[PDB]
Amino acid sequence: KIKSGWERLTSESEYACPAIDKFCEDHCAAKKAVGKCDDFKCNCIKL
Repeated sequence: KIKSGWERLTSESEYACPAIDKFCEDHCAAKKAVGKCDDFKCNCIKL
């Protein structure tokens, strides 16, 4: 636990630049990761 009462992040990166293409997130599904953006390319959440 964190020492503050609440722990809430409130970061727009939760919904800004979504996993819009199935040709990107089907690779993430095979590892049960989530699709992600950077300045030009599709990545998955780290394991």
